[PDB]
Formats: sequence, C-alpha cells, structure tokens
Amino acid sequence: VEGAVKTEPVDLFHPGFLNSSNYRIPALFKTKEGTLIASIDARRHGGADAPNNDIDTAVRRSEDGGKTWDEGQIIMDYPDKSSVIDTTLIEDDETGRIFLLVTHFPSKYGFWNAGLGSGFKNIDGKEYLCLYDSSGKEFTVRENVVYDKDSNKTEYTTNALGDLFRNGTKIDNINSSTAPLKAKGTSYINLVYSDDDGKTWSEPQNINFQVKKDWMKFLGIAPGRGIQIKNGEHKGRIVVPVYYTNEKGKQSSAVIYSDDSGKNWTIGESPNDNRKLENGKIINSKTLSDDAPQLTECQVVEMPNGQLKLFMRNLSGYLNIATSFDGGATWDETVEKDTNVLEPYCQLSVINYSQKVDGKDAVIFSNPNARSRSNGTVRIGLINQVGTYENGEPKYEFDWKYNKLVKPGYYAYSCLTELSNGNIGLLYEGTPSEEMSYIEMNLKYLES
Ligand SMILES: CC(=O)N[C@H]1[C@H]([C@H](O)[C@H](O)COC(C)=O)O[C@@](O)(C(=O)O)C[C@@H]1O
Ligand code: NA
Ligand code: NA
Repeated sequence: VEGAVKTEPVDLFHPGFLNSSNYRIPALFKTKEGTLIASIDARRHGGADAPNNDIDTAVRRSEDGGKTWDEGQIIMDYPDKSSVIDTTLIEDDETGRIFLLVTHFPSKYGFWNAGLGSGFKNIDGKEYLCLYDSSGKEFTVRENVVYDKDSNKTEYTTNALGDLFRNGTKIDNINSSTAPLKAKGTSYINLVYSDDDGKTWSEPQNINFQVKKDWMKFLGIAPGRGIQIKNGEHKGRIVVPVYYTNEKGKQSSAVIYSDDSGKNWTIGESPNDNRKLENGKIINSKTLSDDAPQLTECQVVEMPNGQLKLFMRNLSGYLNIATSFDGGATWDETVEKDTNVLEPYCQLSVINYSQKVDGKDAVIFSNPNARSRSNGTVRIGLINQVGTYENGEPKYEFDWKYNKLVKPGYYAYSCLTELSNGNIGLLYEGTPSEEMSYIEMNLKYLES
C-alpha cells in the first residue's frame, strides 16, 4: 500500500564478514541515545552449536537508525573451541550502561554434556572458581591467584579471559583442551558492558556463582534481549531471560535479574516451579522428568501495570506465556497456551511498543508461523484486561490483530527492536547459518 515501508533485506552478517564463515543467533537493541546494536554468534567452523565449533561474539553498530552499519568487532574470543554462544542485549537507562550476556563453555562442552552446578566453590564465605589438574586435584582462583586444595598459593594466576600465567608468563588458558589447570566443564553465564553506547566493551564477568544452582546442569542465556522494568514496585530492575536443565536434562525457563544496576544478580523461579499442568498435576523444574512440559528459550515483556509476561519456546506446538506479579521472582501456576500462535520449537522475539495501536497498548512479536522454521511472521498484539486473578491482580490477554508474513521460506531465530522513528527493526535467520538479514518495517506495512 502507498506509504508502506519494508526495506530490501540487507545481510548484516554473512560468510566472510570479520573472517567468520558462519553466523547465528541474532540480537538487536536500540540504545537510549538511539544507536542500534546488533550482536551475533560468529561461528568459525560451520553452523553447529557448541561443543562442535569455535564461536566468538561479534557486534555491529548503526548510528543513523539502521541505514548504515559500522565494520563490526569481535568482543569475546576464547581459544581452542571454547565457545561463547547465545547473546542478549539490555541497557540500564539510569546509568547509560549497555549489557551483553552470553553462555560460555570450556573446550569440549555444550548443553548436553555440561557438568553439574556453577563451577565455583565456597571457601570461608566467598565463591571461587574451581580448577582441576590431570589427576583430579581441585584448586581455587582467589582474586585471580590459584590456590591448591590446602590453601597454599601456587605459581599460577589467571585473568578474566582465562589466561593461565606461570610466574607471570602465559602458558595456556584454563578454557583450552591443553591447559595444565582447567575450569570445570560446564555452562557459565558471562557479562560484558559498554559505557560509550557500544563502541568499547569490558572483559567478561563470570556471574555463574550468583545464578547457577548446584542441581542445574545447563544454564544459558535465552538469546535476544532483556528488559528494564518501567512501572511499579520493581521499577529499574534489569530482567534477562534464561533457561536451564536439571540432572535428568529437562529444560525450564527463568529470568535472572539485578536491582543494583548490574552489579549483583539473582535467578528467579521458573514458571515450571509449582506449575499446575492442564488437569491439575503439580511439577517443579528441579524434579521435571517428562519432555512434554518443558519450557526453554524465552523473552519477556512488561504489561501496563508492570506485570511480566514470559513468552516461551516449548513442545506443545503453540506459544506458551507465563505471568509474574513480583517482578520475575515467581510465576503464576498456570502457563497459558495461545493456539492462535504456532510455535515450531524455535526461538522467538517479543518487545513492547511505545505507542497505542487502535487505542490499545501493544506488543510486537516475531517467529516462524508454521510447524517448521519457515513462514516468518511479525504480529501486533493488543493488550486487553480480561478480569482479574483470585489475588486481585489484573488478568491480561493478547489479541493478535495484525499478522504479517515478512519472510517466505526459511525463518528461524529473530530479534525485534522499536526504532526512533516508531518503526520496527528486525534481524533474522533467513538462512540456517550464513546470511543474517536486517529489515525495517512501519506499522502501515504490518497492518496491511
Ligand atoms: C546449544 C546452545 O547452547 N544453544 C542452541 C540451542 C540449544 O541447542 C537448544 O535450545 C536445546 O537446548 C537444550 C539445553 O536442550 O538451540 C539451537 O541449537 C537451535 O537453533 O535449535 C541454537 C542455540 O544456539
Ligand atoms: Na574463539
Ligand atoms: Na572467572
């Protein structure tokens, strides 16, 4: 229709960009200053997930609303097939700090062979990263100084990137397949930040000790973006979606969150904790032993009164949605299935929209509208209150009033952002692992 805007797709990442053969897992965020930040997995040896790869994090910035992009940069690189995989972007608007979080594996590990727990150990009241030598002997890193199992200082020290130094000389890296001392083989949540709108980034912070429990096997970023809560008693809280597996390997969604500008983090309950399944059964993410109720990758959006809605990848064939009245710490016992929104077991994206649509508050949603990874569709969901819960909190439902096909053919992971002009930017997996595509869409297009 006249006035509609749907730009010709541009390959924001692609074979050869930054000398990476492959790319996957898009993330896209407009900062408060108005810059677009796009992060991606730079997969160096094919499209495969960890451990069968060597994956780095890359970033591109646009300062003119997505029309042109900078030459990019690798911001996280571990050696020897130690991977960083699945990034997520959020900003603290009060301090102007941008956060990027990612899952990290030592060489040879990934979601299915991850060992149990955080890989940290408590000594006299402080968590310390554990290291292991060839014979199984366990060490701790105390302010980057390696102590043996008798709290004897050794000759070894580390840095944030895991380099291992013997008397101040680098010999290896605790994440490699060859280091004399290796970190525990498991998932780690890593955090970097930018104070200059994304131009430069800090070294990775290993926050596993605050968010990974003893009984979790894998705990990883649910890729895409986070939020900072805008209304109510938890305003200012930074919410980052995650998901984890238990001993039996079953997956459950959650968010980690910080109320002190990213300094400390906690993990909330999963919507699977005390979940009431359809016919009344009560399960828990800790004990979950069946595949059916699994909740995995997810993204979160805020309702007008500050209530949280977690959109979750799952195994029912349809979108699943959890609700939290307490800023992400727990969820209502009922997980809703929207049979208006197919979910073929793939990552999805959902963001708040800043302006009313047809007089209603709205969200924007992206995913493959099929039983396969195809038929990529952006939707406008209008929020309606439909009564209240027993506890008197409002009950919110979505009306998927506008549904627009934007990518025929292959469509997998995606990430949305609202643009300074009020339009919608989208970075999506239009190929399985090569070209990653960026387009801009106005609501006139989406409503057509
Ligand atoms: C492997 C990983 O850390 N992330 C990958 C994730 C994951 O393997 C999938 O969610 C299943 O997780 C679990 C714990 O069973 O899913 C993808 O493999 C996919 O596109 O299906 C891409 C993504 O990078
Ligand atoms: Na690397
Ligand atoms: Na560390």
